[PDB]
Amino acid sequence: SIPWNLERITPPRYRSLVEVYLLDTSIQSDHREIEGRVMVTDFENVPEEDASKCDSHGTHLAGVVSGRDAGVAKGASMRSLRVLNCQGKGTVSGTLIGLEFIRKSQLVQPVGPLVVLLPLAGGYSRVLNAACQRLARAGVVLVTAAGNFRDDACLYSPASAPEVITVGATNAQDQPVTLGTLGTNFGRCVDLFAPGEDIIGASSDCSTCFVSQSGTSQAAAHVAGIAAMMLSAEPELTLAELRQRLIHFSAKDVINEAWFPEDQRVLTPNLVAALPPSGWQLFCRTVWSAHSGPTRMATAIARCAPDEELLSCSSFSRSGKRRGERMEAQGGKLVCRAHNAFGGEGVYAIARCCLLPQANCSVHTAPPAGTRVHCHQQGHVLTGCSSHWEVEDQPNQCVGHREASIHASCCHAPGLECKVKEHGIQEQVTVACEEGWTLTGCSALPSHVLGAYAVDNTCVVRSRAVTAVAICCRSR
Amino acid sequence: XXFEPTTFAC
Amino acid sequence: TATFHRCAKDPWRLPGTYVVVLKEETHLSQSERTARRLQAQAARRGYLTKILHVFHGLLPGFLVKMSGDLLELALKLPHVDYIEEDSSVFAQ
Ligand SMILES: [Ca+2]
Repeated sequence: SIPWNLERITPPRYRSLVEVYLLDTSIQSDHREIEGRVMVTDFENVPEEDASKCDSHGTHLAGVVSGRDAGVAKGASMRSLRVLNCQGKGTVSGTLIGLEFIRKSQLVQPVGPLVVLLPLAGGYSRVLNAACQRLARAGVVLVTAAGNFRDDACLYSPASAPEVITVGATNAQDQPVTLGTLGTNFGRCVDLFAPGEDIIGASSDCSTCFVSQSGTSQAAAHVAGIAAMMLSAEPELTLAELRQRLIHFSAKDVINEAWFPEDQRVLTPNLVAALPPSGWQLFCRTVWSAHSGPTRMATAIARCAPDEELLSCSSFSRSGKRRGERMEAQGGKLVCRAHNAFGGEGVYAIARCCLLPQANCSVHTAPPAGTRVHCHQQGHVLTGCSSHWEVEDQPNQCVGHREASIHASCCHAPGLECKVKEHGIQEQVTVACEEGWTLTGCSALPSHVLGAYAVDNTCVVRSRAVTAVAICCRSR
Repeated sequence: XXFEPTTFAC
Repeated sequence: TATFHRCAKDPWRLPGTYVVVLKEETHLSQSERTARRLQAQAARRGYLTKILHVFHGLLPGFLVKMSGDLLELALKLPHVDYIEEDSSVFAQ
């Protein structure tokens, strides 16, 4: 009796002050699933066309989010804006106006936390991304479709907007939806996946009908309902706190990554959304750069969100022709920068981004001689090690080869306990933090390392006599 | 009805 | 300093309508003035314009329906950050 998708997101233990806005087609607001809980707004901005069709898409999604019988957040108050016409087409400009409309309604009649579901995509849009970013700065939570083109999400908007939660689609077998040349978008702009194929929900065909639809919007609607419920339970969550918790509570490594193109496999988060089980914990996430160009001086950058701290920095290139990485200040924030090498096709920079208030952090460098630095005090903790070089070919202390410069991430956080865990043996070596601990830094001890990156709480080092080093922390 | 053509571009 | 952008996926482009985005501190009264300024200038060249919407709240700026020939003119207007040609979004 329970739809696979509602079951898939239920955690191992389980049992209206939030509003979810919906920008979509028209809504049959008096369908049984959503009747009385959806308010049609008086906003409409659609391009001209070139009655059951017209409200099918929006009706199904409102259903997935808030439906009495088949919905994720069954007790969810919703508000609809019409921005897609009957063929499901809208404009960037009409969407802007709708998003503007939301902020205005907020200013003139505030309620509680707002979630905005954006079940649509066009190509990368500068202005649409910017609008989303401001709406996020204003304290609003945005959830969007990764897009349906079996392509890189960074090429689509609002999917590419960094401040918005971008959601890809998985099927009943937990695999990325594929269909011919179409299917879920993927890549580094995707934050997580959710059920998005064969999804039961309200059909606009009649007041009591249900239909099965599929799309990254359906995947996105699941995340919006989960977010609605997370915010009902803890309304003071900021976006950044909310995003980290979605990642933390997702199922991990249930996606077979061979479904993605080779070069997107490490970039694409292996996460299928789930409701959290129902005092303070250390949350971290890994942020990947776009691939740099193949020029020598090409570099890649990875950044954290405004309220996150960059706790460690690594790099990777599948040929291994790279010159490592370094943490450098930029606009007041630590940023992680990776270096390409001569003959190298380009490299990735890989950041570990965490929610750690009550903390100041700095980078400590020693130049080549191997080479060492440390965090020179107590209750001030080493969270990450980076290493870069100009050539081509120990508690609280980082060490790297003698021809390399070396960098330590040092944080003031006396509430934190950290331990360094090593393991070595050979294409790949991994070491994981024990349960309750959070991976803050991942590196390789100085054979030939392609690179290293954190995957959830597991440090991965790729090689072609190799040891992986994990820094692990928790609150005490 | 699976991938309704109501979704772009299924 | 003012840049112009149109969608890289050609069939999704919607030429003829443009989102003009002004610098961040720009007050609504200036946004509207600047829209009227552009209208004036375009009229002196026998181009017809229609200001569809003036934005304030998230971004300052306005929505304009006008020939692309005026883009160079529009880009010289005081306060302009960048201009983006409208383009399509689709149900996902
Ligand atoms: Ca994103």
